[PDB]
Amino acid sequence: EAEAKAKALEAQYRERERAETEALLARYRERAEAEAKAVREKAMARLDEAVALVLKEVLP
Amino acid sequence: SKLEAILSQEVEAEIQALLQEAEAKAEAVKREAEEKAKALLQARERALEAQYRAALRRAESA
Repeated sequence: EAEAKAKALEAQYRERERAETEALLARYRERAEAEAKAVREKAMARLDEAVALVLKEVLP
Repeated sequence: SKLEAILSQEVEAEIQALLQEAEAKAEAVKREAEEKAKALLQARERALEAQYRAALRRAESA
C-alpha cells in the first residue's frame, strides 16, 4: 500500500505539475503579446507631437 | 492423574499466555505500522505538494 500510493501520488501529481505549469504559462505568453501590442498602439499615434518641443529646446 | 494434570493445566496456561502474546504482538505490529502508514502517507503527500506549490510560485513569478 505504501509503494502503490507513493507511485500514484508521484506520477499523477507530476503530470498535474506539468499541466498546471503549462496552462498558466501559456496565458503569460498571451499577456506578453497583449502588453507589447498595447504599448505599440499607445506609441504609434503620439509621435512627432513632442519632437518639435525637443527641437525647440536643442536649437538655441 | 491429579498433580501432573495440574502441571499440564499450567502447560495449557502457558498456551494461554502464548496466545495472549500472539494476539498482543499482532495488534502491536498492526498499530505501529498503521501509524507509520498514515505518517508516510502524509509525509510524501505534503513533501511533493510543497514542491509542486513552490514550482507554481516560481513559475508564475518568472
